[PDB]
Amino acid sequence: IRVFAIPPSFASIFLTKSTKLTCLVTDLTTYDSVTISWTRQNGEAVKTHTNISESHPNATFSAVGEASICEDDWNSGERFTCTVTHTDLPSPLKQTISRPALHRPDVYLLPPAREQLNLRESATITCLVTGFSPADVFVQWMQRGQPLSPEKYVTSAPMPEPQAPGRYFAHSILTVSEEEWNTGETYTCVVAHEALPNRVTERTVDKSTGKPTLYNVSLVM
Amino acid sequence: IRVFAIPPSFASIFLTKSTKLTCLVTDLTTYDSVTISWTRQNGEAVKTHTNISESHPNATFSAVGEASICEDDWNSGERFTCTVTHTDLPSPLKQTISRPKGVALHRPDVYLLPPAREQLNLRESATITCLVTGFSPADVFVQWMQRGQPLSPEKYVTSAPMPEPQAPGRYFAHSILTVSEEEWNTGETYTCVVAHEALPNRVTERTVDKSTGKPTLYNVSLVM
Amino acid sequence: IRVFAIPPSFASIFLTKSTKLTCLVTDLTTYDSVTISWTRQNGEAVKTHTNISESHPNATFSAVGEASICEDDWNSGERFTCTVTHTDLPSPLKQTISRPKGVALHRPDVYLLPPAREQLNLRESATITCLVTGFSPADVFVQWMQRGQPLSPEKYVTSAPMPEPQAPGRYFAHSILTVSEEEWNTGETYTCVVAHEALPNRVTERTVDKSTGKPTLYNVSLVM
Ligand SMILES: *[C@@H]1O[C@H](CO)[C@@H](O)[C@H](O)[C@H]1NC(C)=O
Ligand SMILES: *[C@@H]1O[C@H](CO)[C@@H](O)[C@H](O)[C@H]1NC(C)=O
Ligand SMILES: *[C@@H]1O[C@H](CO)[C@@H](O)[C@H](O)[C@H]1NC(C)=O
Ligand SMILES: *[C@@H]1O[C@H](CO)[C@@H](O)[C@H](O)[C@H]1NC(C)=O
Repeated sequence: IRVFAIPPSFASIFLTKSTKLTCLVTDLTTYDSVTISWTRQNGEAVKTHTNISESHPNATFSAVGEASICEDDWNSGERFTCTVTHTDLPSPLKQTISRPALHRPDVYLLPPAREQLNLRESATITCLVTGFSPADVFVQWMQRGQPLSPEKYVTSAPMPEPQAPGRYFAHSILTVSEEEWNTGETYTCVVAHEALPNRVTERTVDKSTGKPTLYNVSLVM
Repeated sequence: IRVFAIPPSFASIFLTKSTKLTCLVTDLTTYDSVTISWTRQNGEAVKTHTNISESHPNATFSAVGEASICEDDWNSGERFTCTVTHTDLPSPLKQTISRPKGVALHRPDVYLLPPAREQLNLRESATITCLVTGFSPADVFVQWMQRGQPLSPEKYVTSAPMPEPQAPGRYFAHSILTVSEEEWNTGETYTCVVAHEALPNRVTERTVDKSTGKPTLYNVSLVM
Repeated sequence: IRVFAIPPSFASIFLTKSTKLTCLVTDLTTYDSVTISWTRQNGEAVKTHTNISESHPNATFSAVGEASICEDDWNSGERFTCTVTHTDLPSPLKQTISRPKGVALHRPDVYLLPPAREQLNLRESATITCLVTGFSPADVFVQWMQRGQPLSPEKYVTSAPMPEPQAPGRYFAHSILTVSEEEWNTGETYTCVVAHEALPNRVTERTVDKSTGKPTLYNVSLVM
């Protein structure tokens, strides 16, 4: 009879610019005619839930409920609760959810290794973000102000640092070719975190990053 | 009554050079006299186990059976299954664990990325990551050794292996190492070793230094 | 009657990833239908001993045999005996051979030695020597690789370990690499590896290129 809900993380809010609600009910016998209605703490109705789900094949029933609530009370601490009406229990079970240090992340960009440029077949550029709380952040890539497709980069799950008790680190690699890296392709990444007052921190790099921008010495035969 | 299965990963059989297969059982009554016996495909004698775990505060009992086999036994293809016979199980549960064959092997690509100059400006911390990519299958072991002698295991965290966006059968891993700013431009090797079951020697190592990025041909200095 | 045995050397265990000991019996005559097999301390059965060798034409008898022995079992200290049952000697001859424990080990130190300038001017052949010293015991496996690919066994030969006169309990071994000078101008990997028991990962990769021991030359000291 355990009911688990997935609160909308900051990564899913900044991406589509439209936060929603969704609660799931498991460990229940499969049945029919189950209505899921969301109820706020005050006691007013919400948007009409549509797009019902089905039952899991493993002799279990799953129910879903959608809503459309703007950012007016989520940041304050409003307790969202969905109501599930099942025939097995006489009294519907209600489960409430809420919003659980704010360290500013520091984005560091690392140039590709010299051993990889000799292959002249691929290039890896990372977007390192360390010291951020909480986890589940969103980092994307933009090229000359135009974001790239999500299929070209994968964001790893944040993990706690070994020495830092309350700071997390994230990684975001980008698989590109070596030929393009020599003709620009800055590949500026932006991290979306709620701890930053501006919530945006982006840095740009190019081929001439290690140069102190004072001298340019090469070798000519 | 549930029973789990944790096959011996490649990273767990390298730091100790001794394989150990254990099966986990959960949702059991808090009672003593627990007998967990292992067997082979045909049925042979195994080694006894001890150090029985305690019970959970929510009235849940758990146990683990320790076993020991050879190194080539796991790669031979022989399946193993632990037998748990308690005093309240109508039917003894069983789960088969083996090594799933039929996976392509690729040599991992190790590139020890040096820390950026912007991080060193603060002069308060330094992060050294070791990029590991192009390895298959998963469960790769990454270790840090400072001048031969290794460091504490609680000084580096290895990210979970995930498939590459552009490669359907390749994985990438990360492992950062936080050090002091004054400990970067000193030396101490700082070699990243990666253990994977794809190389002929199964062990590779890549090391850099403060002069790795320099062309080591000319020393141009600016004096104000 | 003299019965010999070849213990599995460390250079062969790491190469084939399988310990295969061979029992050789000499000082005999020409017969047929021999019966020789190995046994453990407990007295169990072993693998087959097929693939016999032909008798030498000099009226000398020779016998070979392979067996599958786990690496952990050999390192534990189990003694193996080669049972010899022949018509010439009806008495069962016992030949116990194992690994003598109780010897201190030292971490080998690899020092790459680039070729001298007296050879590059000839433009005939390039020789790369990988001197390894400070290791014990003997039977160390040293090979060469070319970007994750081992070279041919007929190209590089590892010299037999010899005792160091200054070191009371250490040994040194050499491994030359005779290659063409045309392919040595650029250099791809030119890495040297050593397989020793005292090493943590048992493999130490040391690479060398054209510009390895050459320091900076154009030390510019401009000031404005
Ligand atoms: C130095 O200048 C040349 C031509 O002015 C240019 O091609 C080269 O890229 C410069 N060096 C660097 C490191 O950008
Ligand atoms: C010197 O300047 C010329 C043109 O201004 C440029 O092509 C050349 O690369 C420069 N020298 C170096 C070492 O970059
Ligand atoms: C290179 O130049 C820097 C300039 O300060 C100096 O400190 C360093 O010792 C020089 N290195 C060599 C090998 O000459
Ligand atoms: C290289 O030049 C720098 C410039 O100050 C000097 O300090 C250093 O001693 C020089 N090194 C050598 C080996 O000449």
